[PDB]
Amino acid sequence: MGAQVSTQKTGAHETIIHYTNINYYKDAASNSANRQDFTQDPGKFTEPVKDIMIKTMPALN
Amino acid sequence: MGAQVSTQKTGAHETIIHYTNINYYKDAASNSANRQDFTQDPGKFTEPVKDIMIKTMPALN
Amino acid sequence: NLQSMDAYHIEVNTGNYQGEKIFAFQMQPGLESVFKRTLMGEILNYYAHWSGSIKLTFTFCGSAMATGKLLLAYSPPGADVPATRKQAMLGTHMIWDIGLQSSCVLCIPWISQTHYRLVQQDEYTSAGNVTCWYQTGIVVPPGTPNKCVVLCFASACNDFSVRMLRDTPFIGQTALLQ
Amino acid sequence: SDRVRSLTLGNSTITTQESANVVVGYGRWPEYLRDDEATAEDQPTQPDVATCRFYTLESVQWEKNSAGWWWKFPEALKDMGLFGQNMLYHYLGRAGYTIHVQCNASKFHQGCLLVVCVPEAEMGCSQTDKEVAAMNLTKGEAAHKFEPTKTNGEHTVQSIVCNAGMGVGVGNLTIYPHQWINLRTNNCATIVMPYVNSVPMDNMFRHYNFTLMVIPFAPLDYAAQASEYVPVTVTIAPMCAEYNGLRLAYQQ
Amino acid sequence: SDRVRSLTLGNSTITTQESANVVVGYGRWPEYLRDDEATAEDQPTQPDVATCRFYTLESVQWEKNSAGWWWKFPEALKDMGLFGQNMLYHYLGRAGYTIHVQCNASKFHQGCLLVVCVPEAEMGCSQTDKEVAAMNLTKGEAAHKFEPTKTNGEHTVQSIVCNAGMGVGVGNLTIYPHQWINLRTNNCATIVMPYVNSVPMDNMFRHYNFTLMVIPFAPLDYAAQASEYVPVTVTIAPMCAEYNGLRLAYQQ
Amino acid sequence: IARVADTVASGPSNSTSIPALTAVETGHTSQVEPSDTMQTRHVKNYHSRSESTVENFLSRSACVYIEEYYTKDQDNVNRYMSWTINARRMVQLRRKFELFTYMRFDMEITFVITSRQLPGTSIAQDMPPLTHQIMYIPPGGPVPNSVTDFAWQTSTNPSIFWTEGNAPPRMSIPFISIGNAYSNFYDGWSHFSQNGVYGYNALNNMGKLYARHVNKDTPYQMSSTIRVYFKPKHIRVWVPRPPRLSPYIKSSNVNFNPTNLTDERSSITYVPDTIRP
Amino acid sequence: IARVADTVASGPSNSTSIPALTAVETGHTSQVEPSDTMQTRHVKNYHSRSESTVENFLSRSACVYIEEYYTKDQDNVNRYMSWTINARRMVQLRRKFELFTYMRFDMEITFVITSRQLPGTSIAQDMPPLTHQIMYIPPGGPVPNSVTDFAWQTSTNPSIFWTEGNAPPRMSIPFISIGNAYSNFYDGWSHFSQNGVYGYNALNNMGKLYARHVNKDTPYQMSSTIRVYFKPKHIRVWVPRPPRLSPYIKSSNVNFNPTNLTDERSSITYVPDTIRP
Ligand SMILES: CCCCCCCCCCCC(=O)O
Ligand SMILES: CCCCCCCCCCCC(=O)O
Repeated sequence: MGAQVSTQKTGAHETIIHYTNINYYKDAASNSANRQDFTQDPGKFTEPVKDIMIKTMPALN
Repeated sequence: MGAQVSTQKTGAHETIIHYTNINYYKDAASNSANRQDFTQDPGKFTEPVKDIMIKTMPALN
Repeated sequence: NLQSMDAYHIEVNTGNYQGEKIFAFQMQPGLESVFKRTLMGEILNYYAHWSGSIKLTFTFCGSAMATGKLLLAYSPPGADVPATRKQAMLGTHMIWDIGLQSSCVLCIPWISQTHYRLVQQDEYTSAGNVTCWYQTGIVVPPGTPNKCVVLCFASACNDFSVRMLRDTPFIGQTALLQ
Repeated sequence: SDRVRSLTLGNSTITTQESANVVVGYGRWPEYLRDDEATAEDQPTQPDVATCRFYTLESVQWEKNSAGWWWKFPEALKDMGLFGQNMLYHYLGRAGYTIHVQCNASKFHQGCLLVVCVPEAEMGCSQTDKEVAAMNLTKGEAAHKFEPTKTNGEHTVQSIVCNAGMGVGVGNLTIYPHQWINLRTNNCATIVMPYVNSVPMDNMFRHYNFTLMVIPFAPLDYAAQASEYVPVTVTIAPMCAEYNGLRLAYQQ
Repeated sequence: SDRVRSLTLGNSTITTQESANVVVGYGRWPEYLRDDEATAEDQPTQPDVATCRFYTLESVQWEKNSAGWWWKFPEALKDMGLFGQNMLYHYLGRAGYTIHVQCNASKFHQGCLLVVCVPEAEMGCSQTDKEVAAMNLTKGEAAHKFEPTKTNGEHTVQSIVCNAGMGVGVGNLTIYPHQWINLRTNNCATIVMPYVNSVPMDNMFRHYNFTLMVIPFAPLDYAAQASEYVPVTVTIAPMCAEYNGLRLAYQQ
Repeated sequence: IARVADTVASGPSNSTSIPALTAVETGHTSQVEPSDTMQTRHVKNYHSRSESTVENFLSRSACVYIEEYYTKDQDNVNRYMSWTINARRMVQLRRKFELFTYMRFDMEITFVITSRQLPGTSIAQDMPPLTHQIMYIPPGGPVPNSVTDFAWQTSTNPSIFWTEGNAPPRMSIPFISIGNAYSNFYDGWSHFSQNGVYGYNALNNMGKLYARHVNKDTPYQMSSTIRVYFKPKHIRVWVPRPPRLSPYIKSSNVNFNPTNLTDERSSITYVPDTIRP
Repeated sequence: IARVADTVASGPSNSTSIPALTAVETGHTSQVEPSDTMQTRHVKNYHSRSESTVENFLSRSACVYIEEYYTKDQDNVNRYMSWTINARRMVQLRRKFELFTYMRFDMEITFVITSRQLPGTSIAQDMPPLTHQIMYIPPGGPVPNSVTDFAWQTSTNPSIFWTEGNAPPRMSIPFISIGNAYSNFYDGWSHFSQNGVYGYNALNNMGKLYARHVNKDTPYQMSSTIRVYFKPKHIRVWVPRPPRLSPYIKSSNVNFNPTNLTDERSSITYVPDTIRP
């Protein structure tokens, strides 16, 4: 089938950890949640300044 | 098996979106609806004229 | 006229009628009583969402001797309905000149904020109004009618589309038929 | 068939099934001001579709005794949508304009109008000893009309047609961009006027770039029971509208 | 020196010798609507320099007991030059805006303001059992002010500062595009807001895209003989202004 | 795939091109678009007519019938159901099917059977789960005259046995019509002498459907209500037509009462003022 | 993958580097870390922000509504449910959604329907399993006015038929909003004259949801309680905002009562002594 093997979340016996998935429905809205999308970009809220500010330097000068 | 992978309808997280299907019954009447047949030809009802009419021109002349 | 062919008749007369509004209505393809029952609107009532432009074709049914120019305007939501020709003329309009070509199309462009609109249009998803006026007037020779009929046609464009499947509110019953 | 024509500017469209070609100013077509001809250093504003669209003015009635009418632009469009708003807020302006005069009758009516665009149509006063008042030269979209006889007004314009209120012969106005509306063949008249002036730009309230005159040379006539109401509507659309010198709106 | 900065939009220019960088919305800079995101089929109008310029609103006085102020846009600019004219004549609008709040004092004065831009700043009513009136939400370039105590008005906004009239904590407003005006280091605050909405465009009279709030966290203070008049002026300039749906002006 | 047409960017115009002018007399529907009568901007329209498909439109279970049958043999209550299959007794689905003259498709039939115990003073029971039997009888097959008729042997007729509590019974059926397509409208007669039956009933004959309780008897009177649902799939439709305007009166013909073309209003120029600051 | 930043080993310092000094006036949040203001040791941090994802945060079924409807037609008890869909009547889920201004996502809807028999002196029954029907009616569709209205024919409106005992009914729905994203806050009006409805209700319109018992009638009065659950998936959120501080009063607006910024305490220097040997 259109099987798609992904990686499972670390277990309590770490340091065959993968699962299989197949969509049965025609609408993408039927698929399960995307609990594995780990994107980040705090810059939008933490550093929305026009002029890049270097940590080790004075904010104003 | 006789699996057949198709494309799913766009989801609310666009811009692995495919599903698998296998028929289990011997009669085609048992299969699911054909919700993905997008054919069109309005000409039958909107332009059933014998002489092609060019938009940018006079209907009669 | 709810049960006569006069319901489709849009009279136009000879003589001074400047400042007079020939007709007007809202742009609710599925809610407006004017479109509510047309092939177009009749289908929209099986859906809750709609989008696209509309083609309002007007046909002059007067005599071959009658002449005239009408101003077909369309005003997007936001201001009051055009009370004068000047106000209507400020919006998307089409000056139709009656002649050999009987029909004239007034394509109402899809100028909405959102991509779709509800067939059960509310003030939020307002579409605007359409008002018709006399650009000049209807001049006619002697021995010729002074009142003429102007039919109106409505249909969707190649950019039209419905979206939310629902049941039409134009059919029901109180018990199984027999 | 060159009889039928269609005009599209902005959100406006005009239709015709009985036109007679299209006169294009002095062979030129409206165009924006070039850098090698500009003077105003500030970057101009170009509303485009916002101001460059068809504006219909108050219709006029053509009667068996009508002597003529005249409008002055861009003044006449001071209260027309955004085109008029830019005139108020800006010191300098520049536009093209597409004049489209409509007037239909029937194969049983007769008459002939003369649609002309007269650049710098400086007019004279009724009383040669006095001066004229702006109020008598142009009054918004309201048209001033020519009279078949001499006028007497204090500061009125010498409306006597034969002299077109300019001290010249009406039969020679054909030297300006024009067209006729011979009811037996016509139905309207279109003229595309290019920006004509001795300066790249100019104020639009203080200066009346050109005057549109509609003078009938063939009196409107018809038989009994024939529609007696024959209106003449004027529609004009600015082209390549540019504006400079933005400031507080001018109080009319 | 990054202290000094200059802003130029249209025929307007702002100067500063004591700024603190420039906050750019949510990392985005104002941009015109793309074809793959547009809905309105009609060609939009872009006055550019005509509407995209710095508009200064009525100044406000900062007092030792001032609790704050707030403005709602684009509504607050309904009577500002041509930007307001396009709002009247058009059904749809879209703009960027460059908020620039000015407020100078001296090395002997003290205080700290919080200049913030709150998208969809839906506010509550004084009387939780009733509703609010547009007149109490935004009144042109006239600023509404927050109160250090609870309000009682029938259809008034709960001006009590601590809740910012939104039922939240004022100390958390820092999650919105903002800057502070700490008199001992600042002199002004600039914020470039990009078009933020769940729709490509929207009406500019019916919808208040964002609210500008200036709330002081450090009370204005000073000694005797020290200028007691400390005004706070707000200047804003639209960016990438687009308009659709041209029709008869809306009667306010 | 089923995407909608995009709008080409259009600019000023002044030619002999007359896309706005036409003549409906030809029976031709104008193919004009906004860009033809005004200045438009380019717009990449991603909208899709995927839900306007005749398949997605008609492929949805809709109730077509409903009858009640009792368990005990008291009074003149029917202990079994009988039904001459057709979709003309439920205005909703009937109106959709009638948007087209001819139809061809397979169909998914679902049954929603529910029971109850009729009111009473002393009705303390303990009845086991009720099992039902739905039997389809194609035209000509023997019809049962009782809840114990030999016909319920279902020797060759398709039949379903369902017990309450479980998911509603379902099963698909092909294209039964003896014609090349189902007919929603038949402007003809059953007899060559132009008389007898007129319309639908003149040719359509999908047979009958019977139901009953397989349980012998209940201490106290109980009744069950079966609801039949139709869901056409693998659809094909021909010759579209004006939607039903007048309310449905009979389920055997198209009789109707002169109905209004639409709702009324003040005047042709009436438009409600919704802007009042 | 979604791992956290490690701490670089830092040693003594004595330079013109001022990572600790800054100016909040810029609206810039300091990006300092322990290693910048002290001597730190290297630490391979394996922690992950996998559960802080907007997906994992909002993707959890939360109750959004609850109503009760009876079986028998006695007194003025509603025999069916009606509901103008929205998530503003349950503070819990409503507060989360309101952490962001705009949202976009598909959704999994689950229904928990439970029944009961109202108290009485003589209520001995034997009612078969109760079957329910939940029908979604998008804006404009015909609304039923009784438990026997024709609207329940579900000709094209999505509907579910569930019998007690089985797993709670469920079904997914895409992104309905006519806009490019759901709006939790709308600082505008419904009318251009700046009046009428203000806020959420001014534009949101997800339609209505109706429920009922498909069973004809019960000997003695019984009632059922339906609980609707929402679980957004394939989530997208924009413009974060200050969490709700004041309690929710109305479900149509953001009205509130002046609430305290936080709990109180003795003094700014108050810290409980927890070390008392
Ligand atoms: C086993 C049950 C068989 C039921 C047959 C139903 C056939 C439906 C045909 C509908 C015809 C029409 O709608 O024109
Ligand atoms: C078939 C049932 C349909 C229910 C539609 C629910 C839509 C929920 C939308 C929530 C909008 C919001 O929270 O801002």
